[PDB]
Amino acid sequence: EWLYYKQFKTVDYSYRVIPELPEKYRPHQSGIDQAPLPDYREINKMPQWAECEERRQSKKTV
Amino acid sequence: ITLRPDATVDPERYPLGYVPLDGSESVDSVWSLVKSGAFVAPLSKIETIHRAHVGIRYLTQSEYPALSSIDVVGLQTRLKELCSRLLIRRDFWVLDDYNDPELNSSFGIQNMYFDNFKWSQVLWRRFQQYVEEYFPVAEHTHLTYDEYLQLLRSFSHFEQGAKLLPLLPKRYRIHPPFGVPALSRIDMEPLLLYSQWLKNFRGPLKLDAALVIRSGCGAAVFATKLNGVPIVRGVDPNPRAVMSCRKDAQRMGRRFDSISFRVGEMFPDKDDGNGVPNSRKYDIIVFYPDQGCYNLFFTNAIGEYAPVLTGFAGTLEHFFEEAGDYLSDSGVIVLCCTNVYSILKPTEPHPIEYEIKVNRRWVLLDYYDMPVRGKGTLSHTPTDHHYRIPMEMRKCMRSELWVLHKMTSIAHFAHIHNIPGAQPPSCVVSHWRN
Amino acid sequence: RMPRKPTPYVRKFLEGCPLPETLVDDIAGANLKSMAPFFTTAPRYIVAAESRLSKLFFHHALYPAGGARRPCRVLIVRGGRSVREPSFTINTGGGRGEVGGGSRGYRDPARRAYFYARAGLVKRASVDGLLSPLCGVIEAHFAVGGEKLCVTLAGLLSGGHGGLMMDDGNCASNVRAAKRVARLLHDAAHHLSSFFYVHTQLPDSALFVSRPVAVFRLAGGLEPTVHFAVGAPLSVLQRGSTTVLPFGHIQCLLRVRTRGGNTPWCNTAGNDDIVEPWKLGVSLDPKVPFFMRTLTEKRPSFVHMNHLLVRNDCETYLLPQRELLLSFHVPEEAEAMCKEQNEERMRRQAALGYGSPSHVFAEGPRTFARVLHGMKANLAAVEEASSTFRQGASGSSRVYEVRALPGDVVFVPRGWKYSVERIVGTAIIDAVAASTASPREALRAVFRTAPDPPLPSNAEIVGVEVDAFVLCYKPYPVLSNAQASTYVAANYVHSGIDDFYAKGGNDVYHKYT
Amino acid sequence: SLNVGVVGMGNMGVPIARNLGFKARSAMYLQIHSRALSKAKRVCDDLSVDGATCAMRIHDRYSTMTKWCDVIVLALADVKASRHALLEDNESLIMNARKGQIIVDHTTVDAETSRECAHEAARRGAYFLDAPMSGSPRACFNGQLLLMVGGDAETFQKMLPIFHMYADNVFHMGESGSGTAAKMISQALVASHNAAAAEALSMAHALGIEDQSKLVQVLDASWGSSTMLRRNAPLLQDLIRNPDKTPPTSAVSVDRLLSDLAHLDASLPKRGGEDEPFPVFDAALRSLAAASDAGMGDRDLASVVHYIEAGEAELRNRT
Amino acid sequence: RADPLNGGSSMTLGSKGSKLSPEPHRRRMPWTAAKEYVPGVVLNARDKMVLDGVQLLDIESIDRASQLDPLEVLRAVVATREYNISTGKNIFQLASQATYNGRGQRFYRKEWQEGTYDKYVTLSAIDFDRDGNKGTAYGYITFHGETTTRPVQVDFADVPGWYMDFVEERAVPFTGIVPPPPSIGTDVPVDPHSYRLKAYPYYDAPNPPEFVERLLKDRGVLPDTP
Amino acid sequence: RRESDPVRYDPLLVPRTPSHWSVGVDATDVRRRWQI
RNA sequence: UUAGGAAUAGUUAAUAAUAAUUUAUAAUUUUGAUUAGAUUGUUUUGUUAAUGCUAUUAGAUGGGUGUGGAAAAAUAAAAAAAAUAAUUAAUAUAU
Ligand SMILES: [Mg+2]
Repeated sequence: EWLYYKQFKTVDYSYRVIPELPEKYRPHQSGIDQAPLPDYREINKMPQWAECEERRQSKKTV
Repeated sequence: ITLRPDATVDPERYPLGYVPLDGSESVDSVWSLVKSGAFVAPLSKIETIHRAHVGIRYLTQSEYPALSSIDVVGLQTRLKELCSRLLIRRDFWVLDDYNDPELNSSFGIQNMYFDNFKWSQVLWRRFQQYVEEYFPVAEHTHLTYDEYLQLLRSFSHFEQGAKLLPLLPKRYRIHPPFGVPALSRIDMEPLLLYSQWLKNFRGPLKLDAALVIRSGCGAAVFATKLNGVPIVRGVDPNPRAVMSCRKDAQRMGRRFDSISFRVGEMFPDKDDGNGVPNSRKYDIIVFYPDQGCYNLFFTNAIGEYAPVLTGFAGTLEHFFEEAGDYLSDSGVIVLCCTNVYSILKPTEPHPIEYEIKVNRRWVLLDYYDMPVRGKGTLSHTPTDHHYRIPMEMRKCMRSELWVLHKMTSIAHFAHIHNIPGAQPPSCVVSHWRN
Repeated sequence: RMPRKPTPYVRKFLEGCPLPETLVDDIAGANLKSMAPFFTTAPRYIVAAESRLSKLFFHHALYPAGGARRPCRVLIVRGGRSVREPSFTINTGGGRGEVGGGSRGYRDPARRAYFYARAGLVKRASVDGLLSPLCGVIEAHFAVGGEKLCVTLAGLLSGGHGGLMMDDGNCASNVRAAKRVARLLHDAAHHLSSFFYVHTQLPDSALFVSRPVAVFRLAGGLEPTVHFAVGAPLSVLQRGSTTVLPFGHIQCLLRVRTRGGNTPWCNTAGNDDIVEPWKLGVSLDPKVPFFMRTLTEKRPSFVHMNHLLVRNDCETYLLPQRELLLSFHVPEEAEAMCKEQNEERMRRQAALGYGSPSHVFAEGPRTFARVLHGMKANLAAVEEASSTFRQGASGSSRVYEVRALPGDVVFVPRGWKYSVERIVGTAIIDAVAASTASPREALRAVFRTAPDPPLPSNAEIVGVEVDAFVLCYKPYPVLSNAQASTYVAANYVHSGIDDFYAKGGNDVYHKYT
Repeated sequence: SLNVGVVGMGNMGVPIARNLGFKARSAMYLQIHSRALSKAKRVCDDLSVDGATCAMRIHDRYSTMTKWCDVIVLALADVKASRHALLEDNESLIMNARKGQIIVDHTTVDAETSRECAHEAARRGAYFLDAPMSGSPRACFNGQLLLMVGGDAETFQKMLPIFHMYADNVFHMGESGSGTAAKMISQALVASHNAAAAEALSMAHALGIEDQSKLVQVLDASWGSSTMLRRNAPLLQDLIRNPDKTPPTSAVSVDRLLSDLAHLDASLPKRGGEDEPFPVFDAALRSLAAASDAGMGDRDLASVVHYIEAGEAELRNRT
Repeated sequence: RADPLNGGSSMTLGSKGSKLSPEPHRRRMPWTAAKEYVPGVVLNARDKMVLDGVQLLDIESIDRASQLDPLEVLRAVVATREYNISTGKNIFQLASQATYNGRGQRFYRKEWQEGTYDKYVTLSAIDFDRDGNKGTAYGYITFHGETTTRPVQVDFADVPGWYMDFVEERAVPFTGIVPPPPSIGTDVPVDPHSYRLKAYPYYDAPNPPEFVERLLKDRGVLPDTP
Repeated sequence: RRESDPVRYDPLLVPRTPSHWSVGVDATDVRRRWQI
């Protein structure tokens, strides 16, 4: 328990949690220009098990 | 040191011969550059090369831990190789954190020794002229950072004093100019055991004319005058250490008057037969030799027509041969060692016991030992890196003290060997004869 | 106030430089404030201090603040090995409670120093003293016909491969584990005495059962653990009805000797019958007179098998038992990722045409592009200095040679190749004689810390030594583009690490929904 | 934890295994080996019918004892059996030792045997401790024995809770070979103090002191006090005042002391240059040897008061 | 103060107690009022060793490529239910599966019925939020027969570990109001055969012999030996 | 103490120094120390 | 308190005025002000025949956080800090 509480920067070892603040805490100052755009055409494709079940449905319907 | 860029690692990407720092990369990234043979010098600030100097010396001891005697000799060889690559430029006043004349702030070890207002106004210029004597700006375009740190400590010894505690009573200070090895806390205790020995054995032995060999900073010479020895004379092969020691004897009051300092290799001249200087015979000859890690290990014999030993054993046999020509009858020699010759080199036999048992020129009159109480550097050559003694080596080291007299002077010291609680050899009991 | 003695002179105000706390935080790996771009493949050395390295700092050591996607570095931690005792519940007393769980790390070190005061025999410690019976009960399991020992070695290979990369098509695992040992015995048939290295699971002799439900414990009573290891340990299925292995994440690095057809010793050698080329002028004495180099054992002569231990399914924690030299061969994916990340950051942040100077640190106004080019050039110089280029089969990659000591922790990522060699001692080469000839004739003092090698178709198994303990962990997640674009280290200075390693990577919309 | 295996069952071998079965509350595993498998089965049954808190195994060969137990403790009868079991066997404990094993020998052996055992165990990688036991069999049953352990220091510190199960006084002599010498020095002092007490009471009867009960109370407060003087004096009073009375048979005999004292002259360096660099030791040895061949070997150590002058007989005639 | 331990007694600071008054010791912190609390570390942390080998899915991720097999979805729902139940039963997890949201039934903690402790809560109203495992519960507290006059908020109603026995006679529909259960002294007459008091004021439970043996072995009075 | 005018005590409130304990330092475990 | 002595001001009072849109011949200072320099004070120190000369080391601290009764809060060998941890003694610290 004391080894867990030692790794923070408390001055009096009083079982508090004081986190370290680095110089860059935001993504825009880390070189990332803007928010990442997800590929909406790639994530809306049908998965492989769904294609296999569609093939099984087309086999069993006829 | 002026670099030759054609023999460096990468003369195309770095045509200046070194890799500048800029204070951005990690310490282990610089440590990987130094281990491959690339020179490292700071680009902007002295803090970048000061942080690279402390961390590389700490990372090297983690890779090569001092586990036995053979691991300290390898670590001292590795640290001497790596710390020579950590350079600083010759014109250190063009760097940023050398001095700030408006904020009175500066980086470096000069803030441990000097004042903020005193350094940033007047002492940055006096240190600029202090380096020019030993390392001129023409011959040197770069300085090793260990030499830059030693120049800042030697400039402190030039500006103010250097107290020898607890050897000197708090007001007698010495000024070693440069290249003269001062004493640390570990280097003091072989002289602290000797000062207590000289306080009690002066008068029962009637010691008046003391001779000190290899004085260095003169700490062994000034310790004898405190115990009451009237005539002391020191011999030092360094000429600049002789001029500084005799100037400190004038500065240290009127109780250091009969102190003399001459330049000699080990002993005085003893060349003129017509002037007869042989009438000045000393009754106590003191020797406090230095024990470096490179000098304690490579002790071996060399020479065909003049076969001589090297290292610490060769320095002892120089002291054990020519001491009879300068000693009076009923006179003793005092040897101050620190037991590192037996710790760092345990396979070789004892060099002091090799003189007594085999050569049979000296008789062991007395022997004392005392364990080491403090920590610090041991026998530090000035322009090299600092290496403090580890804990497992510090607990087994002992400050020794060897008192020997002549084989011809057995009959005078015969009643000393007859007392209870003494160790007479088998040769001095045959000469007593009740 | 404080009582101060009055002086008629001026007062000295010292601003003396202390040991920098940022320096010991960067050395101990507990900084958590360094934003460092230009991810490289050079290994990082971390000296483990007292209570300064945990999972919180080791997670930032794996994934730095610059937005990394994969822990593509070998991490050497000096003195980071931990030893755990088995824990048990107390039936007696005032109630029921479990005690015994404790770590022997950072306080009981390996290789205690032997300093004493009295060709030449010195006293040293070459093996780890805590895990020495645990290595002994593994080495005695292979002690002895020869075919039973060969199928014992083939049956104990970790995952059927044992780290070796060999092409096997249309073959099951139990036949592949025999074919690898058959290939090693066919390769090592020509030499009189050679060796090879394998990964090996813990045998049945090293694990004993305890009645209380079912508790398996190690034979030596000590467990080699890493308290700063992040993630979950690797779960190995027992085959013999598939259940979990009780200590499957703890493996061994076995050195096996082949037959075909604590006292080091030092000697000082002499010779019978331009020095400093980096210095411009000539000196009366050399500034560095002697060199110190690491002595390694002899590799036998070399188609030829790969002989590289690659763990493609787990993260490796090497705990060495002897002084080893590990030659890491870098995979193509790590250097390709570092190259594309550095070039992406260079074309994003430095859009200036840079003026094309002579070298990078030339005279001129130090703009942002010049600072970035200088940092990239220093990173390339670090990569060129600490590595070498070898040949393959056609192939060429960076090889980093790492001196690993007993008590260290060598984190190896997945996909990294490495060859293992044993360090035999320490030599001293004077710089005067080495300027005229090779350093083999310039040897002055040689300490041999390993006096090992004795001298008493296919090949026969002679003996088995445990050179290192391999702690296998589950593969750490590789971040995507959107995960690395939104990864901020300041969100992980307190918590979120067990969620980072349990779930796949981090959340893309972490803490800004 | 660590597995414990005790080898050898005799008059002093069985209470060590009984105390190891008693004190180890299912924490350390117990294995039992002996010179015969029937004796090991008998002592395992004796441990099983009186209450066993831990599991115990029976073995007939040393190979399973080496491959199963990390700590091996031997308590054998003679030096030849220990030399056969430790070194001379094909399935030896030291010649087939595992790295990290701890082999303790409680047999009273020579110094060269302990030196060879420690050297071959250090070559195999194991740790050999020699700790000869001194005490009574009932004192071993009650848990009081004297052990002089020679070997490694950290191996001695690992073996302290195991040694404290059947012995109260366990001391570390230092390097191996010095633990087996302490018993030789102790029994040599026992023989010398016994001869000194016998001659002191002979001189007390010569001087005409009738009250010996107050004489021993004086001598115990003097500088010439010893435990053997307190031990033998009421028997020596009856043996001196009644010289025709035969001495009674005791547990410790003359041959039991001479079997240990016959190790010492083989363990000592060359004495023939001066022919006697140990006067009172051989002066007690000649009295013990004169008491042995006269028919009083199995009886008490106080029987040397009738052969005080016979120890002079090999001094006047051999010179 | 209003209620001190042993009156004013200050030979030690432990003689006052671990809290000086049942009221909050400062006016600005009303959360420091003395009340019965619940070990939320063991209770709110459910066993994550039932979700291994089970692919859970996020709420926002409704894209087609991230969808799973419906058998895998069903075993994920079973594993999530087993994860929510693995520590204990909530009030909102017991009242959802009851008629009329369990209004009128008696809920109780595990330690509320052992020893000489007797206390339950007759449920009156529950406001479920969108996360149906949480919310706000109300009820009449019954402690040793005596009952509150008004419904009080059930403290720690979100922490698991609750139990109830469903009785159809106690069920109150949403049209009517849940009546307060009667005080056994005041409202209904006192009958010893129906309800008998386990504890009363100035009463303390007798010493169990195993606790006496354990304390006398810990203090050293009885010869404890291995 | 009470069993089953001097004032008798309760044997549970006043325990009777249980006999399985051992005596470490007695009044006879002293020695004389002369100093001047 | 100043070896070479002159001006000072978020200013003084009144006020149905918290939070001053007003009134006044306003306030300090040659009986020494403000500013600048030196600056913790203090029958505790030293000396002497001395109501003389000469010394001082209790302390406090309008922007770090409106928290807390009170900012005194970035570091102090005890001031033992909510179950008798220990209360025989000496080192009580190095360790
Ligand atoms: Mg007005």
